[PDB]
Amino acid sequence: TLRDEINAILQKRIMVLDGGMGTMIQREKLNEEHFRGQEFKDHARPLKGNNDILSITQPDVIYQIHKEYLLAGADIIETNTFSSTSIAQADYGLEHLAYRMNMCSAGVARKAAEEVTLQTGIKRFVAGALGPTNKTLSVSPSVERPDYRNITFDELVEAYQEQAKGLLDGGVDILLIETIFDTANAKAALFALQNLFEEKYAPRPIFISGTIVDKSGRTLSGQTGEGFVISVSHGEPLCIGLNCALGAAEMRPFIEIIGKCTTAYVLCYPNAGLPNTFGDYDETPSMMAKHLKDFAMDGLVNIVGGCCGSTPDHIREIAEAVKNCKPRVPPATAFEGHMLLSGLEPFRIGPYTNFVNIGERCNVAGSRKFAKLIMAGNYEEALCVAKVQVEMGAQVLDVNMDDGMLDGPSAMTRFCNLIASEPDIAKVPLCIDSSNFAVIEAGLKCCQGKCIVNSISLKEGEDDFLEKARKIKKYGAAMVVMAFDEEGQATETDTKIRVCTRAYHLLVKKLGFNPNDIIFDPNILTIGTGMEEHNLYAINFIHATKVIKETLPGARISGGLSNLSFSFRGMEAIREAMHGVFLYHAIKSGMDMGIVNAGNLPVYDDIHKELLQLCEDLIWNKDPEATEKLLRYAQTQG
Ligand SMILES: CN1c2c(O)nc(N)nc2NC[C@@H]1CNc1ccc(C(=O)N[C@@H](CCC(=O)O)C(=O)O)cc1
Repeated sequence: TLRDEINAILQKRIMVLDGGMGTMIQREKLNEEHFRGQEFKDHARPLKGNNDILSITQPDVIYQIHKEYLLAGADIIETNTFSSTSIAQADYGLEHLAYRMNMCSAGVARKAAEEVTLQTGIKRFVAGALGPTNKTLSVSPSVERPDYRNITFDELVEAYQEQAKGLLDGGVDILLIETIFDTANAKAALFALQNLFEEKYAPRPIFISGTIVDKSGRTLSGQTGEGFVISVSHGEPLCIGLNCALGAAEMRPFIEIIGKCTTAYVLCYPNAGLPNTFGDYDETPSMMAKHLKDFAMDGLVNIVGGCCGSTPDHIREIAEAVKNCKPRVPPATAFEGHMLLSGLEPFRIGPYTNFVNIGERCNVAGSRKFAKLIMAGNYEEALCVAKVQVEMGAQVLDVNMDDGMLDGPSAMTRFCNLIASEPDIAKVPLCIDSSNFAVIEAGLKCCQGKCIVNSISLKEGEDDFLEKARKIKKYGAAMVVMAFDEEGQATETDTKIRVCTRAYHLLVKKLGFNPNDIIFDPNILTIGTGMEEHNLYAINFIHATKVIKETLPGARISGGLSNLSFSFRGMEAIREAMHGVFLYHAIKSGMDMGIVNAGNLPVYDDIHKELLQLCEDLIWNKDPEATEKLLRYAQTQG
């Protein structure tokens, strides 16, 4: 296929990509009549500056620019479709034509590519460019309305799907999500591409390239390079990298950092230096070629090119410079065994990582303060609960909005949108927890990074679980699988192990799920309720954690720690004591993380020795009278 053909070329030599199409169009200096052409002569809105309309109004100019770039030495030419969505064309009144413009841009690029391929013998490729659009999902249009968004995930999915329909019907060889200002927009474009590839169309290679705005190393939406790579690698792009907004000397460290984090190829086409006082990126082609050759000799990049300021002279110099350079070899074992989560910053859970705290207090059903703030509509002050959780040591935040008084999806969308507006909250990943899958989808469609979906299970059959898991994989997030099946909630050790194994072998063998993205919850259940059947639950969880960790490769283990101490509510210190003891024994068992009260977990050594012994007796059922003894000990604290 096309992906194999491109991958074969990328292994032997470095590939050169198009260049500054807008810069070439600027030297043409077309006027309003030239932009309109004959067909749009009486169009009610101005079309000057709309470079995408030239594909139907001035095909000759676009074709000549493509031929110039290809004869310069470029191997891949982007289509003139940077603003060819219905949303981007809404400024020009050309919403209905987004399919037509994409089709004609693909055709006019393909004719030039075929002509140059015939004339030179070197096969050329056409990359369908999908622009970032002026609308942002992860950033509010106004400072005073942080939770407000003027565009939704579904609208952008529809627009990008129409654009990609136009591009694929025109016959592009590569799809290129470029100049990503918002990682959520890139995820929406990937979602649309997955819809198209799973409905009718054979897959095409996908090139993803972000944009580091400043020397701070973060995109426009605030995500770092590693976080961006983690977020957008669920679609498995053939190439990843950066473009524009920076010169090579300013882009080199970020390119190295990205190259060391992904097993995909690295594409880098930066601006031709900094703009001068006149506004022209004046870095000469020779200096650009030398900078890209320094990039290539170090093994930093695999695809080179130029963003704004790159004329075909720059492309000729770059192509002749990188002609003899040896390509980058991707690291095949990039963070093997780790679980790769992300918010604004990467969060990797490896085999030698400590216990990961997940903040339980952002739960409507299980936090009195959070529920009190949410039902009043005061999400602004309910964000302070997550702030305190992160300040207190929570590495992941668990979000739950399940209540009959609340509209689930709307509340979860608003809370995720408000979370994204706060930097220190947004750097840690989120845990999407809800019994309704609509709320889970609403949470996944508002997240910038890679989150965890909580509470998926075999409760409603194999087919429903499989469909939900397929949707989660398409969204590309991590997911927790409960030990819950058609017979009910798992309580015995053997039943927990059987349910977890059955869930695991479905996901990996049939759905092809990533084993490092699966988290198993053997259902920590309350003990010491006064009922003798409930006294073995902690032991069952610990043994199930043992067997699951030593029999299911790559699968993590988590659970709700506070569930174990429901019988002793109001007696907080004893609850923290059992939490410490159970955490000690479960981490010795293999519990990788858990939804826990982040700052209220004492270490096993500073627990009071008498209370330590009482909690050990209760949890391990060493004494049939343990629960009443612990209650009496609590009563002695009067
Ligand atoms: C049900 N349990 C759970 C689970 O067992 N397994 C998974 N995967 N996910 C989850 N998510 C929800 C839940 C864990 N979260 C919890 C569990 C318990 C509490 C809790 O004890 N809250 C206190 C009040 C909290 C307060 O106001 O301070 C209470 O009185 O009940 C608070 C949060």
